[PDB]
Amino acid sequence: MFFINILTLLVPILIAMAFLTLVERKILGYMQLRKGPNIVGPYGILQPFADAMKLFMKEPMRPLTTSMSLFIIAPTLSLTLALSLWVPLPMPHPLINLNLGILFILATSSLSVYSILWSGWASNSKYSLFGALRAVAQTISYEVTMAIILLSVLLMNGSYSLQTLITTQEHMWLLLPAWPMAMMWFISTLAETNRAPFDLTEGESELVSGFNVEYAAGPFALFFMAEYTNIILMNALTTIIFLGPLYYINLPELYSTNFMMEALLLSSTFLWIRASYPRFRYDQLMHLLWKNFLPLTLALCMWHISLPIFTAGVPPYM
Amino acid sequence: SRAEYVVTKLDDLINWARRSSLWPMTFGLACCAVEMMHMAAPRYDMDRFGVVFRASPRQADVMIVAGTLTNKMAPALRKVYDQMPEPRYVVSMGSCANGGGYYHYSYSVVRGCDRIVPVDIYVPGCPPTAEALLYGILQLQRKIKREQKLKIWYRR
Amino acid sequence: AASKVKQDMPPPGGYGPIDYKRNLPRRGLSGYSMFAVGIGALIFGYW
Amino acid sequence: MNLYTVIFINILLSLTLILVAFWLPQMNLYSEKANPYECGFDPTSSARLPFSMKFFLVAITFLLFDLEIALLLPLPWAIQTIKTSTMMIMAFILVTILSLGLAYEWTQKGLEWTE
Amino acid sequence: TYKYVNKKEQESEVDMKSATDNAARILMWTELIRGLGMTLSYLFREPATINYPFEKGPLSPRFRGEHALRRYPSGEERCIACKLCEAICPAQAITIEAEPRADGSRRTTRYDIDMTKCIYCGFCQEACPVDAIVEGPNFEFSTETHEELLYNKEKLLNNGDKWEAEIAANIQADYLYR
Ligand SMILES: CCCCCCCCCCCCCCCCCC(=O)OC[C@H](COP(=O)(O)OCCN)OC(=O)CCCCCCCCCCCCCCCCC
Ligand SMILES: CS(=O)(=O)C1CCN(c2cccc(Cn3cc(-c4nc(-c5ccc(OC(F)(F)F)cc5)no4)ccc3=O)c2)CC1
Ligand code: SF4
Ligand code: SF4
Ligand code: SF4
Repeated sequence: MFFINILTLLVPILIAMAFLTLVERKILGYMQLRKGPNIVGPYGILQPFADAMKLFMKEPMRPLTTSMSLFIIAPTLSLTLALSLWVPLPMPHPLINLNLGILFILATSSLSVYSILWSGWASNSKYSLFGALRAVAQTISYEVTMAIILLSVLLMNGSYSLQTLITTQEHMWLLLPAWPMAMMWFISTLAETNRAPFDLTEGESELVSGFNVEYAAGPFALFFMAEYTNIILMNALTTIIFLGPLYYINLPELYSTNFMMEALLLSSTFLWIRASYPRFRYDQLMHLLWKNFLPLTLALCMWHISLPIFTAGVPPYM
Repeated sequence: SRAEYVVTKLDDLINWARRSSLWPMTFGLACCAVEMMHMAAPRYDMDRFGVVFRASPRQADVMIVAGTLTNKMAPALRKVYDQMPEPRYVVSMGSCANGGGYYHYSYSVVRGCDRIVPVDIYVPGCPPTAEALLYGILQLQRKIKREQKLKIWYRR
Repeated sequence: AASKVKQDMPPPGGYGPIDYKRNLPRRGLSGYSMFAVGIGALIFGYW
Repeated sequence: MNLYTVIFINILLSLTLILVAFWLPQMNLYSEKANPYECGFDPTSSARLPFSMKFFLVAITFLLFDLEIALLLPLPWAIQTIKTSTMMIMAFILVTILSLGLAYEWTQKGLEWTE
Repeated sequence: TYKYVNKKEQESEVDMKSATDNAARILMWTELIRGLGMTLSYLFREPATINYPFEKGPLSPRFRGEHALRRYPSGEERCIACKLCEAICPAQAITIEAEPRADGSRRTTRYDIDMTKCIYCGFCQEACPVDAIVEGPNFEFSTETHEELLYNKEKLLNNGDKWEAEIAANIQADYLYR
């Protein structure tokens, strides 16, 4: 039965990645006064399959300057982790109940960067190396605030488990007490994915494609789908932590429904933002995260350390 | 359940994919690049057809030679084309690219991009109306509709 | 009938007046309002 | 065992995709195609040379900040303790010293990049 | 006259209200929310995208696209081999060879146009004193071969015999403006 559950958790995520590429294109088109794919199928529901099939039908590249081992490992790892981050998620019941699920998320995400690093290094092209170093800077920038934001939120949950947030929000979202932390977490998830305005790892206007510039159809598809999967993942994280779906033990289907609605909202917001803003300079990202988010993050961490004490609202350990 | 029929349908599918997803390359040399843009614009939405400008040749499927090709630029054009992975198509846009055009008798112009790379479709004009470039894209789509590769493999 | 000179000339009295200056409007709350809303939300959530 | 199962399933999915991407399509390999990409022209050098880093100090600092995060993470448990005043005081001291170090770096222009 | 774009700034006066407004702008991301609102407004507008190749972009009679040699309503050719068209063609795309037709008239044997050299400028149809060579409206004449784009007398004559119903009307419309 567990393998069937694996399927019911995996194949829909990939279909959703594909139709997320679709929704991205169509939303950006209508924002840009254009339509977006409507030719390939009814309103374009076959463009993703066309793209994927076409890519996995193309000649891949085995250049002469590359370390083929890492060149091939990196996309494998990217996709693997993009799919593995979805397992401990409660919707409302997870496939793998982990007590330290938050830390699993953190570590797997911090690991997904090495796909970019090793790809850009192996490719042995200057633009690839530039994308890799930009990823290094981006991680060094956001990873400090990520964990402190998350700790400050969890100090009212009582644990690193993703299933106690459901009982924590049983009456009221965690956005009201933590909307500053929610905003900073939103932007930091925006950065974790190398997504606009932080699309610096593949900045087409400075670096033709970054770490992808030597990669070709299949591996490139792997990278791309990993990106568009981590997008949905981080939206789901935002909407399990700060937004709380209705949990009535006799009605988990409503929980899944509302979870999906909120995830769609947050993802469409990601696309909105890509369409609405220019791109940062990768030094300004560091300056932001280290001069506006980290000081405030420490202040709020102290605030949420104290609040349970001068309120007697310390959470329980299971 | 004839294998020849199955192969014809499979080839239809292959071509449908490679056709409804044509990612060109951000390679514009001269005026004709403006009409390329305008064909990317709302009135003529490229993505509507599955067309997407990717900047890396290792990800592109077709290159539109959108303007004049000088002798100082031909090596780079041939290199980029060489770096595009098969299946790879080419589209000559304008009169400069087809036969040098208004600069045919110049000392610094190749009298046709068809000397440096092989061209599938020629789009005439100076500049070609974006509508015409789209007509050419669809002409290419049909040419791909008529590749019949696996049938050939089965007949070998 | 006859034939006078015909030419794409403007209409008598001229064309309507054209707007060319910036009109980025002014909107939003008062600032105090934003901070009060946020602080009240924090306090209710804490309770 | 189930976590192992899921993760290995994902490994196998990715590897299957890569296999059928490397063995399904028709190839035509030659040097001018397999050569590095530097915007149409030939590289003037190798990409394996020192690429100077202007945020080295910020990265070093990031190491220590990661450690301070590691020390802050046990709070969810430290708040279940009877000695609450001690936990409060120690957490406040830790975060304050962290902020003071950051402020000293800021002022002495460590967070700014070498040019 | 002149105006300033970024010197408007005058001496600094600051209150608590102004400080708080700038603080909210810096903390709640006011100015970015407005770009979000603009992009939202555009999502609920009608896209300017036409449904090509079914509905097409507008044009005017003066449009100068594909070339064609016309005829008089009797069927006789209008060209008389005067060679202004090739004398002015700034791309040297036209090539002509004349000879006395058996009936004695002055007519061509060769009339070639390298449509890879034509810049579609229109000088030939404003030079032709008999309105023989024109630049028709057709622009959907792409090819799969370079050779197909090297027109001769027969190709241009066939185009003229194919578009006359349109070329003639566009002329009738535009010939007073010339
Ligand atoms: C008694 C109370 C006790 C509790 C204590 C807390 C009290 C409340 C305190 C509230 C503080 C406000 C919330 C903090 C978040 C904002 C942080 C911030 O202001 O950063 C501003 C930063 C710098 O902006 P700049 O104009 O360049 O100024 C530079 C300095 N001279 O620039 C930025 O960081 C923002 C730029 C980011 C641009 C990226 C794109 C943003 C997209 C916007 C999407 C908005 C949607 C939000 C969705 C959230 C849902 C989860
Ligand atoms: C000027 S703009 O603002 O309009 C600008 C905005 C951005 N934009 C855009 C956005 C999203 C996608 C694309 C097309 N595109 C698709 C892929 C790629 N997709 C898949 C893939 C694999 C499996 C899938 O599911 C299944 F097959 F079922 F497994 C589905 C897909 N692999 O690679 C890679 C590169 C790429 O550009 C384009 C349009 C233009
Ligand atoms: S054909 Fe005409 S429009 Fe196109 S690049 Fe040449 S001169 Fe410019
Ligand atoms: S339109 Fe201009 S360039 Fe073209 S054939 Fe006529 S005169 Fe020559
Ligand atoms: S200008 Fe007209 S009449 Fe004279 S040679 Fe050219 S086509 Fe013939």
